[PDB]
Amino acid sequence: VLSPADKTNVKAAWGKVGAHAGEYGAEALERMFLSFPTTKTYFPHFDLSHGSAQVKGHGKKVADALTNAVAHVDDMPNALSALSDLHAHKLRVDPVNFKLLSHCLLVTLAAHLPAEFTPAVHASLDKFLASVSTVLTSKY
Amino acid sequence: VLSPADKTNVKAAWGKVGAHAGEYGAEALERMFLSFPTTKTYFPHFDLSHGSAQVKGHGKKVADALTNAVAHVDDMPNALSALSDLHAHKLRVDPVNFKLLSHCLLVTLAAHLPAEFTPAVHASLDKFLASVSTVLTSKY
Amino acid sequence: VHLTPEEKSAVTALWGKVNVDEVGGEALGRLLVVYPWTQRFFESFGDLSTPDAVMGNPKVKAHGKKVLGAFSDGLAHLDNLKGTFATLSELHCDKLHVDPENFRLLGNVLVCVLAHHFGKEFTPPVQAAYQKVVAGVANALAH
Amino acid sequence: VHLTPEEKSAVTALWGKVNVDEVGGEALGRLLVVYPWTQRFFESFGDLSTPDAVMGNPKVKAHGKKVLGAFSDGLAHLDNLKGTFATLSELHCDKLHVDPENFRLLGNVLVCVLAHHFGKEFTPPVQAAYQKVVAGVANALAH
Ligand code: HEM
Ligand code: HEM
Ligand code: HEM
Ligand code: HEM
Repeated sequence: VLSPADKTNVKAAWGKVGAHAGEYGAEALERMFLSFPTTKTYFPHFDLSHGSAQVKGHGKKVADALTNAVAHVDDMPNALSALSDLHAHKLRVDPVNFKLLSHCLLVTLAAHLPAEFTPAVHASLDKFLASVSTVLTSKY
Repeated sequence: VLSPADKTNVKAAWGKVGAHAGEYGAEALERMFLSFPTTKTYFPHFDLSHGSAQVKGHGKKVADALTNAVAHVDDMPNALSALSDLHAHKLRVDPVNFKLLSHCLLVTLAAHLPAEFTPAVHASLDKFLASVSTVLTSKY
Repeated sequence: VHLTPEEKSAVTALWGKVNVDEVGGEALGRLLVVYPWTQRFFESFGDLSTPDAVMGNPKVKAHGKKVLGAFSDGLAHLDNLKGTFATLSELHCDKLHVDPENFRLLGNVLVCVLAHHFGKEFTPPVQAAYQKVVAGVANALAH
Repeated sequence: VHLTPEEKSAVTALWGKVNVDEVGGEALGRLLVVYPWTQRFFESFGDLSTPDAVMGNPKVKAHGKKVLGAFSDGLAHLDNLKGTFATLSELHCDKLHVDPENFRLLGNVLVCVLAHHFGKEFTPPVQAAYQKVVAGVANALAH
C-alpha cells in the first residue's frame, strides 16, 4: 500500500524523468539481460545485443506503461488490466523477474539522476515498482 | 489482486471454519513456533509451551482478525489499519514471518478440513492470506 | 539435514503410509494451480487451464510420481542430500532455468498435501521434521 | 564467485575510487529507510524515525564502515568467500537471527549506492560483475 507522500515522490521523480523515459527503460532492460541472463529466456525472438532496436523499442514501451501507471497510481489494477492479462495469463512471468527489472530500473534512475535519488525517493520508487509488479503478476 | 471467484471461495472456506477459528489459530501459531523457531523471538514475554493459555488467546485474536478481514475483503487496507500500525510501525515484523504463518494456517486448514481443501480453495486462501500479510506489512 | 532419532522415526513411519502415485501428482497439480507461473515449464503436458484439468492430467500424475521418487531417494540419503541431488540440480539450473524459490514452493505444497492426506496424525512435530527435510531437499536442488 | 579477468579488473578499479566512510553509511541508511523492518536489529542505534535522522546517525555511519570493510575483505578473497564469512555467518544466524533475504536486500542497496555515486562509470557490465560479487557475498553469510 502506498502513502500520499510516496505517491507525490514517485510522481515528481517520474515527471523529472520526463522525455528520457525510453532511454532509461532500454538501459534497464539491457542491465537486466546482462546481470540476470535467466531473464533472457522470455525474449527468444529478440536481438539481445547492445544497441538493439528491438530492445530500444521494448524499453520505450515499458517506459510508456510506467508513465501511464504513474498517471493512474490510484487505480492500478484497472489501468494495467491489459498488461496484467499479458504477463500473468499469456506470458506467465515469474515475479522474481519483475523484482529484477524493478531493481535494474532503480539502478538506472540512480545512475542518471543522482540529485533526485534521495533515500525517501528511493523508498517511494521501490514501493511503486513493487505495486506495479504485484498487479501485472496477479490474475483477476 | 483477488477475483470474485476466489473471494467467494475464501468466504465459503472461512464460513466452514466457523467457530473452530480460535483453536485453528492457536494450532497454526504452535506449528509456526515449532517448525520456524526464529519466529519465537517476536514473543519474548510469552510462554510458548504446548497447550499454553497465552498462545491460545493469541491464536483466538489472530483468528478473529482473519474473520474480520474476510468480512471486509474488499476494503482490507483500511479495515486492518490498526493491525498494520501495530505490526509495521511498532513490532516491525519481517514479511517472511507472515509467509511462514500463512503456510502454517494453510497446513492447519488442510489437516482439519480435508473435503473443503480443494485445489481451488487452496489457491484462493493462499492469495487471500498473501493480501492480508501485504496490508499488515505495508507502512502507510 | 540433521534430524533427531525421534524425528527420523516419525518421518519414516509417515512416509511408509504414503501412496507414491497419488500424493506426488496431487502435489504437482496443486503447485501448477496455486502458482500458475509454473505452467510455463509444463506447457508440453497439454491442457492445464482449469484446476480439474490440471489435477486430471496423466502427464502431471506421472511427473508427480517421478518427483516423489526423487523425494524418497533424498529421504533415504538425508546425510548426503547435496550429492544425491547433483544431477537434478544441474538439470533444473542449466537446462530448465527453474528459480530456486519454486523448489521451496513445491516443498510447501507437498507439506500441505501430506497434511491433507493424513489429517490429525500430521502433528506439529512431524510437520517440523518434514519442513526441515523439504528445506534441505530444496537447498540441495538450488546448489 | 567466478569472474572474468576483465570483470575483476573493472570491479577493483571502481572499488579503489570508492569512499568507504560515505558509501557504507549511505548503504546501511538506505537499507534501513527502504526496508523499515530492518530497524528492529538496529533499535540500539538511537533515533531512526525519519530518513534524515537515519542518514545523520554516527552509529549508522560507523556500522556501515564496518560492513563495507567486510565487503572489501570478501572482495579480496573472492575465491574463499565461504571460509572468509564463516564467523560473520555464525554471528548473523545464531546470535542476530537475520533472515538471509536481508543480505540480498543490502547487496542490492549497495549496488544502487554505487550507481548513484559513479553515474556513467557504473556501466551495465560493471553492474553485472558487482551483482555476481554481492550475490556471492550474500550466499556466504547465509551458509
Ligand atoms: C514494471 C515491470 C514491467 C512493465 C511495466 C512491463 C511492460 C510491458 C509492456 C508495455 C509490454 C508491451 C506489450 C506489447 O507490446 O504487446 C510488455 C511485453 C512483454 N513483457 Fe513486460 N513489463 C514488465 C516486466 C516484465 C519482465 C520482468 C519480463 C521478463 C523477465 C517481461 C516480459 C515481457 C515480454 C516477453 C513481453 C513481450 C514483448 C514482445 O513479445 O515483443 N515483462 N511488457
Ligand atoms: C498473518 C496474519 C496475522 C494476523 C491476522 C495477526 C493479527 C494480530 C492480532 C489480532 C494481534 C493482537 C492485537 C492486539 O492485541 O491489540 C496481534 C499481535 C501480535 N502479532 Fe500478529 N498477526 C499476524 C501475523 C503475525 C506474525 C507472522 C507475527 C510474528 C512472526 C506476528 C506478531 C505479533 C506480535 C508480537 C503481537 C503482539 C502480541 C502481544 O502483544 O501480546 N503477527 N497480531
Ligand atoms: C522441489 C523438488 C523437486 C523435485 C524433487 C523434482 C524432481 C524432478 C525429477 C526427478 C525430474 C526428472 C524427470 C525426468 O527425468 O523425466 C524432474 C524434471 C523436471 N522438473 Fe523437477 N523437481 C522439483 C522441483 C521442480 C519445480 C518446482 C519445477 C517447476 C516449477 C520443476 C520443473 C521440472 C521440469 C520442467 C522437468 C522436466 C519434465 C519433463 O522433461 O517432462 N521441478 N524434476
Ligand atoms: C552483505 C550483507 C552484510 C554484511 C557484509 C554484514 C557485515 C557485518 C559486519 C562487518 C558486522 C560487524 C560485526 C562485528 O563488529 O563484530 C555486522 C554486524 C551486524 N549486522 Fe550485518 N552484514 C550484512 C547484512 C546485515 C543485514 C541485512 C542486517 C539487518 C537487516 C544485519 C544486521 C547486523 C547487526 C544488527 C549487527 C550488529 C550491530 C551492532 O551490534 O551494533 N547485517 N554485520
